[PDB]
Parts: sequence; structure tokens; C-alpha cells
Amino acid sequence: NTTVEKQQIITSNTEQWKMYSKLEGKEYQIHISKPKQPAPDSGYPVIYVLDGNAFFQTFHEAVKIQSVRAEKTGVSPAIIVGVGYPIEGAFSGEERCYDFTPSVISKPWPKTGGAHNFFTFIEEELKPQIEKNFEIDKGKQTLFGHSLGGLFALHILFTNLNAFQNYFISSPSIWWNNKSVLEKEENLIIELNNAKFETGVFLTVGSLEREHMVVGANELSERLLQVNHDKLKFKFYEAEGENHASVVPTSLSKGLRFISYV
Amino acid sequence: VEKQQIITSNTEQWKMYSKLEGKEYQIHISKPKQPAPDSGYPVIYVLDGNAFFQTFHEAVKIQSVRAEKTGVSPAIIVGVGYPIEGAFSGEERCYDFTPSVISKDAPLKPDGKPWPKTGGAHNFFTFIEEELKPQIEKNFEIDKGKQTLFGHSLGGLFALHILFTNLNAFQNYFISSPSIWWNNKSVLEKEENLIIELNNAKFETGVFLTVGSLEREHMVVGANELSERLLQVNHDKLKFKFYEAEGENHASVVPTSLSKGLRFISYV
Repeated sequence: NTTVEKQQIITSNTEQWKMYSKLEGKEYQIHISKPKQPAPDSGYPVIYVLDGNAFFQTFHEAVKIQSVRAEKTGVSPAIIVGVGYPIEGAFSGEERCYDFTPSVISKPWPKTGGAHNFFTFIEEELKPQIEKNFEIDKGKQTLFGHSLGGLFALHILFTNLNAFQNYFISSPSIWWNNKSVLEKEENLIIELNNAKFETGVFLTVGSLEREHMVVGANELSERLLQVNHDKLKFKFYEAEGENHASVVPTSLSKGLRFISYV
Repeated sequence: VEKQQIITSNTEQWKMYSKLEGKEYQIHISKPKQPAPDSGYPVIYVLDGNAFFQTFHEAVKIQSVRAEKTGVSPAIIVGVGYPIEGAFSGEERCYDFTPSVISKDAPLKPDGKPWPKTGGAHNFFTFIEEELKPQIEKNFEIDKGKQTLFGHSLGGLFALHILFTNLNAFQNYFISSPSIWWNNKSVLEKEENLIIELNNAKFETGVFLTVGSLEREHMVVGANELSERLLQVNHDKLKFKFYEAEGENHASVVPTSLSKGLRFISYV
């Protein structure tokens, strides 16, 4: 019989941060990927990836491969920041449900309505640490969210547009709480009238997702496409043949091209 | 802030040296959280493991939870990689993936660089079949009738070669942008051999072939022409699917076509 030297996978140009939120003492596990390529003079673009445990490596590996030949692929070297949890799985059910939801569900269920506190954590706590530890281009920040994550990202677009210059919004759970998030869609044009930078919004959905999801995303897409404003660039992609769990890897490269600066 | 290292649950890394050459390999292994079915886990062997292992791992981990909805079976992932920090080795993969030796009389490009070592495919297959797989099958419950080979690029050239010459080694082939043009299309000299193999085949064999629509013209045409020929083979042991990824390129076809590929090679 034969042996093998057994080891753990350690990914190069990555690191992890353990952090607790100031207000609630909530524990986060942050995954960070830095490009092999030198920063441009203005700093690296940065991509904040919600549900970091589920999607971090996928973003990391695609950027690491595609950004080598940027003029062929249209993908810029970017720092990836997975915003995750100290868990063994892909998703943290209770924690994300709270973090991603702007209001307490209408009339026990898991706590909802923690999006304000989560946004505070990101803006006031996580971002200053990333910006001090890495050379960041602060005019080239992207927020990615899928699912309830996409709900949160849509919420930020409607209420805190200037926080990110690109939004990669995947199968957003807009149905959530009787479409309460859509009640703030009104705000967008008001926000755009004062936006600092042209804002890119890439919306995606799988064609085989449940009818209410597919229809909601197509309707939202038609409303966003109707906007004609210098500060908004919008793109929609319905992934044909793809379902709720497979739209993210399928749409990833189109998203990366849309948010990139080549 | 407390600085840490990312350590992924239900994964491990093995260091191996091939018996014959002492070639060092880095093997990455992902095991599903879900228990093995009675006959064992399906298994996916991923060439250029350093480049693609985590992508396969993450997609299976997410999609296989709701298999009746996603069509993705829980599978063990084996990244067949190298002791490197990058996505791709240079000379090591070129040697491993290529079945023939480029003529020593091959002219050099203006750059004056000697041709890389070629013709190691036979030895690589020996390493996989006789060394790596028994080791995986000893340490994990494997369904040996539910094995996939994935290769992209020069890796897809290798995977095509095995399909043509050693079909029974895997029951599914995920062949991404295969470098068919390599050495004056030498790999296609074995294409007719596929009927012989199909007529000996134990299991129905799945073949998923993909290319990005914005790849070099000769690659796009090569893959399309191969697809048309494979669609002409009308055999009970061959199940073939082709996918041209509209608007994708050589580097981006993999993630884009990944889920289509996983649904095709799965058992739900």
C-alpha cells in the first residue's frame, strides 16, 4: 500500500478577516482576493460580494483568469471582498435574512429588518479597513448580491445610491414582504439628479425561475430601461435555461464585463 | 480586525509524485456534505485544477442541495493541479496534455523560443488511471460508473484524445474549447476510432462540447465542425450536446457553460 502527503488548500493572494460589528457585536468572516497585477495609479476597483461564503472563490477565479488579457476579455483586475459568515456552508440562513431585509416582515419568524445596521457595518467599519489595507479606487466600487442579497443591493440603489458606482443585482427577491422594497423605486430619479458618478446597474434572472420572479425582474427591467439619465447605465440579462441557483456563474462574466473599466 | 487564512470545509490537498517520472502534482478534493448514495458518489476530475477547482466546488455545493430543481447531483470534485501559485502551469500542462511530440524540425517563431516539451499524454493518463484514481477510490466512496473528465483548452485536447482512445476510462466528458488545431489537427486522426470504442462501451457515454462565440475564428469553426460530425454518429452509447456560448471568449466560456455542463453530466 501507498501513502499521500495530506494538506489543506491555501489560496495565494487571498486572506480572511474575522470582525465583529460595533453596534451588535455580530461576527463576520471577510474573504479578500488581491490581483497579481500592480494597482493602477488611482487604485484597484473593488467588488463587494454578499453571501461571501457562497460566491467568493467563483469571483476570485474568474477575475484571476479573465483579467490577465483585459483587452480580450473586457475584465479589469479588481480586489474581491466576500462578505460572509463564520459557517461551514454556502449561506447563513438567519444572519443573512436579518442583514439583507430593510424592514421587519409585515403582519416566531427569524429577525428581519437589519439592512440599516448591515449597511452601517459595510460603510463605516468594513470599507475603512479595506481602504487602509489596500489601494482602492473609491470611484470604482461594485456591490453584488443574489437572492435576498439582490434585494439588499436594490435597496441600497434606491436609498444610498452613492455608496457604490456599480450594482450587480442577481435574482433580487423583490416579492419579499409584499414588494415593500419597490415602494422606494420612486427615489431613484431623485438620487440620480444628485449622483456623483455614472452608476452601472446589471440585473439578471434565470428564465426557469418561478413565474413571479421572472415577471417581476422583467417588469423592473422595463422601468429601469425607460430611465434616460446621464448618471444611470442599465443592462438586463435573462439567462435562458438557467434556474435560481445557476444564474450567478452563468451571468458572471457578462456582469464582470459590464462593471469593468477596460 | 483579526487576520486569518481561508480554509474551506470538506476539502483537502494531496501532494503526489508520478511513479515513472517523479512529476509533482497538487490534488484538490471536495467532498459533498450530503452522504454518499449506496453505490457511492459520482466524481468529477478537473484538469488545470488550480484554475477551476473552486468554481466547480462552489457550483456543486450550491446547486446539488436542490437537485430536483437544479438537476445537479452531489459529486466529489478532484482538481488535478500543480504546485503553483497561478491558475495554469506552463510547461507541465503542455507536456501532460499533448499526445504527440511536435517534430524536432518545427520552425521557431520570431521570438526564437525552443518549442515546449510535448507528448506526455500517455504518461499523464497512466498517472491518472493507475495512481490518482485508486488513491481517490481508497479514501472516498466512489461510484466508478459515474465519473467525469473535464478539460478546457489544451486540457480539452487531452479529454478529446481520451474520448477517442480510452473511452471507458470516464462515462462523461466535459470538453471546453478543445485545442483541436494542435499539431495540424493530429488528435482528429483518432476520431474514426470512436465507433470502435462505442461498440465496446459498457455505459452510455455523455459528451458536452462548448466554445465561446468570440473565440478565434479557426477555433469556433473547428468546434462547430466537430459538433456536426459527432451529431452524425448515431449510437446508443453516445449522448452528445454542443453549446456555443454567445458573446463569450476563450477565458469566460467555462463559468458561463459550467451549469449546463453539470446538468448534462448529472444523474437527477
